[PDB]
Amino acid sequence: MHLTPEEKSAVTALWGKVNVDEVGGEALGRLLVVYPWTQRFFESFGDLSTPDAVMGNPKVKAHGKKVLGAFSDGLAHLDNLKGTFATLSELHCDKLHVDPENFRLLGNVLVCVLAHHFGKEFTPPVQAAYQKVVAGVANALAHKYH
Amino acid sequence: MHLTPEEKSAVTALWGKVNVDEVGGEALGRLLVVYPWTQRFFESFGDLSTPDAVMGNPKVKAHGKKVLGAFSDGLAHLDNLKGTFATLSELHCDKLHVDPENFRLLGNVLVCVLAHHFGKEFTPPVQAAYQKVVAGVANALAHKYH
Amino acid sequence: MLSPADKTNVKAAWGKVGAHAGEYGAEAWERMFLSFPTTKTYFPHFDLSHGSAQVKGQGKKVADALTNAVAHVDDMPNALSALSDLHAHKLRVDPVNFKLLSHCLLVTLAAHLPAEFTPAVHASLDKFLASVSTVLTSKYRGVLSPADKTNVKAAWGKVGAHAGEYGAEAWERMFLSFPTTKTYFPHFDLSHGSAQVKGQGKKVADALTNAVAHVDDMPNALSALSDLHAHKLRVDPVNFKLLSHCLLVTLAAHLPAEFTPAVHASLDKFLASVSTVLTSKYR
Ligand code: HEM
Ligand code: HEM
Ligand code: HEM
Ligand code: HEM
Repeated sequence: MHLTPEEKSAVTALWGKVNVDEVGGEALGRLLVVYPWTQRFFESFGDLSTPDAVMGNPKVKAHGKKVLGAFSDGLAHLDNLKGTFATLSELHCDKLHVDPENFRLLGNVLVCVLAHHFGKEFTPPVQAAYQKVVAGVANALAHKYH
Repeated sequence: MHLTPEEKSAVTALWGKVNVDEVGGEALGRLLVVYPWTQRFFESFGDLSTPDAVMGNPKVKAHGKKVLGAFSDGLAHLDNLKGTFATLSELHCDKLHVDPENFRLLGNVLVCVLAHHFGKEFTPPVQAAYQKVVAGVANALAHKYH
Repeated sequence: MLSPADKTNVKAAWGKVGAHAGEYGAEAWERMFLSFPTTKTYFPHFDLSHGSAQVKGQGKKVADALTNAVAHVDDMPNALSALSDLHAHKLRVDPVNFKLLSHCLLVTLAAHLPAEFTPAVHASLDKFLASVSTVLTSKYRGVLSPADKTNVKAAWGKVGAHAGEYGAEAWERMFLSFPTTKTYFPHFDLSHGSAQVKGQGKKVADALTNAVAHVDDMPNALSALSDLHAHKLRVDPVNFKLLSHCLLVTLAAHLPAEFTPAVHASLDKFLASVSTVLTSKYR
């Protein structure tokens, strides 16, 4: 994946301040609230009836942490996203049966959560760098689908 | 652009039976009829007031042949679509101001036209190969946008 | 919107399909699974090999539903009400996939109906299948509930006089993040702080303020803007989802307290309704 020096600096600088646990649970929870059809993969997570229940659901919180932790490791290898996420790509296609469009929805929700958390610091140029990054990761996670 | 040897052959075999001028005028005209917002670039072509007038427009037909001629040339370079179409990409972004979504709509319309033209010879696997190619061409034309 | 000419063309084409509806329906599914393999993620429980009973049965079910749609084209939401519930609450297929099947149904009819598949009938069929898809996905989230309307008016009230300011930021965010949207503004200075972007943002924010105030009668309140986008500006509808996301990011960055998960959901629904109205007269 390629970025300008300006972009890569902005992404890594902000990420150093992200608490992956708190942001991960927020992002997954908002995904399930805002786009409720995504709930179809988490039927075992408990009741997902209302935003109140979703956001405080302990399994949602934990899964969120796992997902963004893996996301975080991806940011260490921005120049080789496809090779970094290959195994997880296969897992998501062959074992979990997840439509890759969901990766794009989560990417956009994640950008919303970063804006919500960091406010004015999440400037238009910083957003633009994260938009490239979340699309690069979604494309890497979809790469081994067949 | 990665197709298997068999995908490439099936694409090239059918294309040899295409009348580029007739099919090009058909694909551009159905584009303007089915998705009329695409008429925005062609206000100087004359009467587009009805489907018959669009399909019989000699400017539309001539543009259609120009466009599918370029497409035709790219099929000879399926392993280097990005390089092949780079300057055309820059032109469509910097000078023509064409939203690359139009490239995708045109690719889908072209697949319909080929199906109409070749009937049962346009089999599911042959469509599959053409779907990859029209997406590859669209991505290559959108590559230099900034 | 489907005109009676549109309805006439679909009835003619589908009538010609006739008893082949099932076979063609099966063929359309087979074509989609091959051309768009991500759609197979919704069928892990199927044998997807060519000619399989499951695929043929899916084809037939889909064909009969389309036949019912054709036969009640003036009452589509009520005709397909059970199927809309089932896709919304059980199957939970991502709406992007409906476009892909629609495309493959159009390719199938084209290959089988050389005489009937004229440019106007093609156009009418494309509209018909998009209408069906809209009706099948309309209960995923649904209309704006009273809770939704309350949330939107609460958040937009808090925006208040900053409406213009945030509008401009939304556009700035969009041009930077999604460079293809710049193609609709070749006549603007798009640099940061540009008065042209500022004026665009305030106009759009003013329109949104109007829609919020007319949240129960948006199509009339937005009517002239719907006309303008459809017949003059002619912006591809994909672009409205991009601005909507950038508006959401802008609100999130300025409303730490107000931007709860529930308010986020209501705002996203609101902007999608606005986008639907604005593209309603394109065809
Ligand atoms: C940036 C995007 C994503 C990344 C990096 C990611 C990563 C992961 C990881 C690391 C696991 C753990 C598997 C294990 O422990 O063996 C996992 C599992 C899973 N993921 Fe993804 N994921 C992403 C997006 C998504 C999305 C958007 C969905 C669905 C809407 C999804 C659904 C699942 C499911 C259902 C599981 C299994 C949980 C269980 O055991 O019940 N993932 N993911
Ligand atoms: C497979 C996709 C396409 C290819 C290969 C293609 C190719 C070309 C070529 C070769 C030219 C001539 C440039 C020159 O004069 O040097 C051209 C021009 C142009 N194209 Fe594209 N094009 C494609 C799609 C589109 C679409 C979908 C639209 C708009 C709906 C579009 C709009 C235009 C316009 C407005 C011109 C200029 C016409 C003129 O000045 O006479 N193109 N294109
Ligand atoms: C015009 C679009 C569509 C129509 C009219 C339609 C209609 C139907 C109908 C009538 C059924 C069978 C209900 C029953 O068993 O009584 C069904 C089931 C189903 N649909 Fe849809 N469908 C459409 C699009 C899609 C798309 C695009 C997908 C996924 C890519 C999809 C996935 C499914 C699944 C997974 C089932 C259940 C299959 C089974 O387990 O038997 N649908 N659909
Ligand atoms: C929530 C969605 C939108 C709303 C409410 C909206 C509304 C408006 C309004 C109020 C105007 C000015 C009309 C006048 O001058 O009386 C306008 C103009 C315009 N819109 Fe939209 N718009 C939306 C989305 C978009 C999108 C996504 C694009 C393209 C990326 C777009 C492109 C344009 C263009 C090109 C103009 C004309 C600019 C000029 O020449 O001054 N609009 N819009």
